Amino acid sequence: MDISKPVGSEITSVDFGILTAKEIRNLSAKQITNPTVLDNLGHPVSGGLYDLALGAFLRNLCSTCGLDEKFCPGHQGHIELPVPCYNPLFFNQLYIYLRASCLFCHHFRLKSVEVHRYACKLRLLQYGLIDESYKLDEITLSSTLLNELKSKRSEYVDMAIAKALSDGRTTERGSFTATVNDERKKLVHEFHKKLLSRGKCDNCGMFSPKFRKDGFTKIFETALNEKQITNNRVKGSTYILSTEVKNILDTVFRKEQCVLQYVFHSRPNLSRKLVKADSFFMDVLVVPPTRFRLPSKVHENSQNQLLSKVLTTSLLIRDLNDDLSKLQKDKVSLEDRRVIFSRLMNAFVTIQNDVNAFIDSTKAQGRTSGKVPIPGVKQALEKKEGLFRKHMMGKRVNYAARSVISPDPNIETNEIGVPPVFAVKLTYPEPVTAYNIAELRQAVINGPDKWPGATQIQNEDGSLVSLIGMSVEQRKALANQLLTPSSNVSTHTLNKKVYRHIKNRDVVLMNRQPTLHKASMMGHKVRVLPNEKTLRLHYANTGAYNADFDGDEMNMHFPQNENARAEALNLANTDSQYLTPTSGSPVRGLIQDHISAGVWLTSKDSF
Amino acid sequence: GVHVSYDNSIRDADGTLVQFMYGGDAIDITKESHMTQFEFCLDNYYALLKKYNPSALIEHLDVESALKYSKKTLKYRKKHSKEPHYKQSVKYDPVLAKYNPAKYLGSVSENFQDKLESFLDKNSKLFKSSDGVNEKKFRALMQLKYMRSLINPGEAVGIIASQSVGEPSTQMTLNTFHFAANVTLGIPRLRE
Amino acid sequence: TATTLNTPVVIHATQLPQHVSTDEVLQFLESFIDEKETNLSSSISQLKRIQRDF
Amino acid sequence: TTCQFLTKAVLDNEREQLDSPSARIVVGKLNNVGTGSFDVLAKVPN
Amino acid sequence: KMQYFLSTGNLVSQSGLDLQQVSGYTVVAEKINFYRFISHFRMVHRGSFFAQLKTTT
Amino acid sequence: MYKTEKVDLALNRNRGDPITQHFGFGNDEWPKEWLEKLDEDGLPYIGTYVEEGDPICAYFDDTLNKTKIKTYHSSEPAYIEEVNLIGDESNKFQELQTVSIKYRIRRTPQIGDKF
Amino acid sequence: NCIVRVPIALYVSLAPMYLENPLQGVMKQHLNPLVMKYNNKVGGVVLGYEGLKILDADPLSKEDTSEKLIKITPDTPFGFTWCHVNLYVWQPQVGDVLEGYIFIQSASHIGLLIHDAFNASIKKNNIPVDWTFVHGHWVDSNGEPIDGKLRFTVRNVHTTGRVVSVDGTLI
Amino acid sequence: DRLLNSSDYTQASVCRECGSILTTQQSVPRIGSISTVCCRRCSMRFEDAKKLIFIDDSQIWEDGQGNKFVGGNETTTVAIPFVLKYLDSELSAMGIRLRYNVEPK
Amino acid sequence: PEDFQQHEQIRRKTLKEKAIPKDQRATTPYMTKYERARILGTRALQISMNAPVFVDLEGETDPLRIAMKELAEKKIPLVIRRYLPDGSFEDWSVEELIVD
RNA sequence: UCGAGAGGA
DNA sequence: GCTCCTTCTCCTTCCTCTCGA
DNA sequence: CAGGAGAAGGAGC
Ligand SMILES: [Mg+2]
Ligand SMILES: [Zn+2]
Ligand SMILES: [Zn+2]
Ligand SMILES: [Zn+2]
Repeated sequence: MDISKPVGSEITSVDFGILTAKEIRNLSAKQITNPTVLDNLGHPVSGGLYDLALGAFLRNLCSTCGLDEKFCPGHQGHIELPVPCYNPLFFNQLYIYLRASCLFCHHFRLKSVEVHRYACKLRLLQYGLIDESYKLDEITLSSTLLNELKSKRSEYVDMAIAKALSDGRTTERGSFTATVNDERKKLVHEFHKKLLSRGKCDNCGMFSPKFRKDGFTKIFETALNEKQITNNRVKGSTYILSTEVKNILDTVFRKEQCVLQYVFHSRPNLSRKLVKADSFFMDVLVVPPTRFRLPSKVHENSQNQLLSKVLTTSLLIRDLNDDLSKLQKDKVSLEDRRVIFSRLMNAFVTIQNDVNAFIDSTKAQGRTSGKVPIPGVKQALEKKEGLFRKHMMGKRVNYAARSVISPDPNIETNEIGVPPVFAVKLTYPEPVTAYNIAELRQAVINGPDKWPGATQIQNEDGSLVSLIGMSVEQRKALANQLLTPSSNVSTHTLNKKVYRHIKNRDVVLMNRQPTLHKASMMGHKVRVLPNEKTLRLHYANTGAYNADFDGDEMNMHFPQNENARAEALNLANTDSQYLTPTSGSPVRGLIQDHISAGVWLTSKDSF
Repeated sequence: GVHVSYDNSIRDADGTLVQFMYGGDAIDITKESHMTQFEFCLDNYYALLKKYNPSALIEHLDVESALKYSKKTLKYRKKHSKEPHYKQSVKYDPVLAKYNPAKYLGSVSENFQDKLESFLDKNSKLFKSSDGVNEKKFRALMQLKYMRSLINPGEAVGIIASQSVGEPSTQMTLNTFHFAANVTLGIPRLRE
Repeated sequence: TATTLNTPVVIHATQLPQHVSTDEVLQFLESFIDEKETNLSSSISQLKRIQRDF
Repeated sequence: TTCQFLTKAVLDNEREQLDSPSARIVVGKLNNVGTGSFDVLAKVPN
Repeated sequence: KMQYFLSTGNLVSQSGLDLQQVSGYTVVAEKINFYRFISHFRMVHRGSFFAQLKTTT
Repeated sequence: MYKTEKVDLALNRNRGDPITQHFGFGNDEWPKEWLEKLDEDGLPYIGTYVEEGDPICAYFDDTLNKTKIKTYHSSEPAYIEEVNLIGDESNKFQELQTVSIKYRIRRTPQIGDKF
Repeated sequence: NCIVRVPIALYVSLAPMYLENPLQGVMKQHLNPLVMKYNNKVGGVVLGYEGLKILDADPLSKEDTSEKLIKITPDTPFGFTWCHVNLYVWQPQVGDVLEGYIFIQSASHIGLLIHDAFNASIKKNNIPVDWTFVHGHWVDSNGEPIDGKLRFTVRNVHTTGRVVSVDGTLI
Repeated sequence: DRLLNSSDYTQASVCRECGSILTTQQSVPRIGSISTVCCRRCSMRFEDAKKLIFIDDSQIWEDGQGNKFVGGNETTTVAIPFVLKYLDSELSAMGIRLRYNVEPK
Repeated sequence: PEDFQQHEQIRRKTLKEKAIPKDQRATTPYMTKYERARILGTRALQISMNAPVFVDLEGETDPLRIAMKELAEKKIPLVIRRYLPDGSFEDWSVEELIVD
């Protein structure tokens, strides 16, 4: 955090787009195809995983940006896959759109009129028009009158949405709430449920076979019925690859902007981009930068082991399917196909399954049971050991002291007792202006260990000049130029930040874990109690915190800006937390000795 | 993010509306302690007078607009009482439902107003011959006391409503004084 | 690098630019030196040899 | 569950306008309830 | 290998030894006082699998 | 309280690798202040007040002309109880390589001690 | 003819030391350090500024209601306001024949100073066949000396360095 | 002041034009120049810029290994936690492009 | 310059359609606790960064106490922009409010 | 960097 | 065309230390 | 060692 440098811009909203390989190949900086991560010398070998163009290193520099590792954010690479591979996130949707497609007409199996009306309903569900989304079922009157039906439905939807956009019902970019989302999810679930039943085609009457998967990757193609093959020849069990599936679903999606501009976009699509099957399929694995894959300092990163397995399979296929094609198609004829092409039905398992283990590590291949299977990218996000509930929600912070707590009824109920350990250690950044020159000259003169004092001085240029090694006359000389500013053009509107000690003016936060309710965390004015180590309080607080004194510990958080210390004194101080909002009842009054004192003192026989 | 907005409505983050008034009265649960303690607030009257300062709250506060409406609501209320709620049809709105309770002095919830008028019914002798305290002055004090003790626009009442149910569940001892059939009790009931 | 308080954050254009005549140069760009009596002083010290030749 | 709800969130091209506290803590701008339910502006002379 | 078994506790078996758990057989005999050290030689229990089970009989 | 630190220099050798780092000093220049806590055979004297960062063992490297030194680990100012020197269970083809220092830390009754 | 005027809508940050004179605050904070500099959004060199009309975040305010509300950042005390202002930009695009200043004629280069603003350095191969240096002055295809001023074309605008490098050939 | 301004306050920089935090590196200047921030996705190759009226030398910048690029100028500095950048680089391996719509446009 | 000026007028029109004049404001003139805290904090940061102090403080180094002293005569030039849920914002100055 | 154990509230 | 009896396919308090890979 | 819950497909209705 800083105050001398204000944050100029402002993040407003977050969109969830998809990288495809056309974006990634223009995007990335280095292709990674080499398992030679480090040589026998130990140096980074280019083309490999710890390449110098994917960021800096310890003694090295970056080949892409050319800066030191303090200033290099790292750049991301792309593994050119041999085969278009399934993205293991998007797999069941691909399984739905493949199992509910017609191989011949390259539309869906279901009839086109129902597809057009689900398109119109899910277009009405983008401007929130649920007033019109059920009026459309009341439009019902062959070969050509159905075209008039679809044209009249389309112009009905057009006039409805144009009327709603003419007045102030809906703004330019739609409206999307919980009611809209509930109706949309229910309709899309009913749509994909109806698509899985109509096996016989409603556009040609032909037959596409049933699919059934084993685990994740294997797709057994079930043999047809006798009458279905008969009906196929009247109108006129097998593993299947991903390139055939890519071609089938691409040919489906190129004919189907209509309904899939509306299933896959719950907003008014401004730029009107298309729906490819390339969103489902992967062509480049984007390898993260250097500073997110560094080893422990020594064990290397286990992400690099799975990237090395993927590149081992990638170099096996660069061996085989490049060095077999240069061979003749006549000499490689009969007995060179029951072994070599029994290996491409075994080397595509290991390019798909290793990307699966790289991302969705549950779907994998078995083994004799060992220590620990390696986590993926999904496994580094999901739980308390993940990322959201471990590094975005629950963080470990600076400027937060901790000790044991102690009784002290000689300090007020809004006061905290600070031992001089923490009175020396924790600092606060006050600026320098002539209303606060006396205490800051005296604080720099007193130095890092004579409380009230100061440990650091931040210049107008942002340099943290520390006062630790400096002598007595190398602190008394600095307070004679804090007052005079510089002739700098950029920083004639700033002042030096003296990082003074915590003193009797400040206020901390206090926090006892676990916090079952919001009265277990308050704000306390500061008293520094000399020559101790424990933090200590009055007894009014010790019913709110559920605190006995058999060794309890509390996290004194010391806020660093003027905003929070202006909010810890008004909105969360102890004087505004008397009544808990559970029942409006008090929880803060005196305890054990004071009650039997008040019984004896207020009794009639005390003269 | 479920909180209190400037239209005094319990509205979520984007704008999904959960309630129209907080609980029925837009009051704060902390600051509603001695409001229905009328016998207490009759006493200490000058203390609350110098506390509340009504004379500095004249110009920025439309006074009698809700006061004319509220007496008509109450007379139509006592006009039709013995009929049940399905026979008791609705003619016009309650006092808070039409007028903003933090801008119109006298826009008061119905049950608090009923307890106020019943207390001022049954204890006229305490008003008459104790300190000469006027009934109209006491009523026009409690109309300000109901308005100063109102919930703030901005308070995260969703967090508070979560924590005031999650925390007393920790006081539930797992043994059950059940036998006398049976019924699911405690956190096995509150999670269900 | 420079911060968010020396040179402004976002600069766009509102209208396409339009030329000025020779005699309309010194309507303010002469009184700019008549009123301000390196980033400001050498500015006009080099403007003495730019706008005068027109 | 993240990747189920993340799977659903990509397959809608879901714009998110940073409404809830959790999303405004992940992005880190300000939180809506309490103090951040309004803004502050400054009158100046001329 | 027997020193590895006593140094970590992770039982490496080819037949499971007709037990339930895998880890946690050896505990470090601490000597902070004589009571803690004399305690460890009379410390018996059911198992380490039952500590995760939430039904408490 | 009795701590123990088992400092050895056999962490970078395998299969008869020659002794790279010897206990003691070398014949270069070196800051001369290290003698206040260290004997001239690398080891510290018994019973020495050592705060944070002050040396606990010194070794002369043979390679880089460096007398690289072991610094004190924690922050509690301890006293040197023992300096024990373990020989090698091989046929002593190596020199001294294992020093198991003890440390003594005072525990006065202080504010917070759970009686 | 390259003294052009352009209206721009910039977006300045205002310091709390000038919450009482924001006109001179932005004139000293952002506009003065844009004098005699290249800019990536106008492509020119700014000579003068006029017409600082700061917008207001009050949509119902006027030009005489000078209660100019300026928005405060949630963390820092700095303001961020929109402004419309006219600039006197000097910029060539391709080959503008304008007069020049020469301090010393030299042998392998010439070194024109463009009206005491920037440089117009001329390389080796840009010196033609007829022009050769003599041992500093030039005897060109005329054979007689000329005035100290010199007109010259514009080749390319190079803004990577500390100043703008403008090249020009003389054919 | 307890979950952003202490732990991992990272005043990063986003391209305004494409909206991604991960990409926009530093430029590599010549000696006697300055190094600004330029994007990578929106910036395009210098070898493809001569497709066509004449191109001024403004969008042209250079990387470390010498591949001259054209464009990608629109970047500006925001303030995010660093775990946001770690999240973006963890999601890009799954094939997801977060876009960060940033005003002032 | 056509498209940017066009979108500028678009955004200013969509903001002015939300702006509510002083003939209509249906919010209470009591400062809540939150508005008092943020006004004291923001005036503390402004006085901390060389603002002209509108009070003659008598030996004060805490800038928050300088802000709490300037509120006594309402010499705090700030304006609260109260946000209704659809962005329809009202302007209340500090010197038009019931300071509680 | 991960598992096993000990202990405080 | 419609329905039920199995699967898949899911998910959950703060702190300190040591031991060992 | 839970603890039921949601979704899905063919064997009967
Ligand atoms: Mg305790
Ligand atoms: Zn780099
Ligand atoms: Zn068909
Ligand atoms: Zn870009």
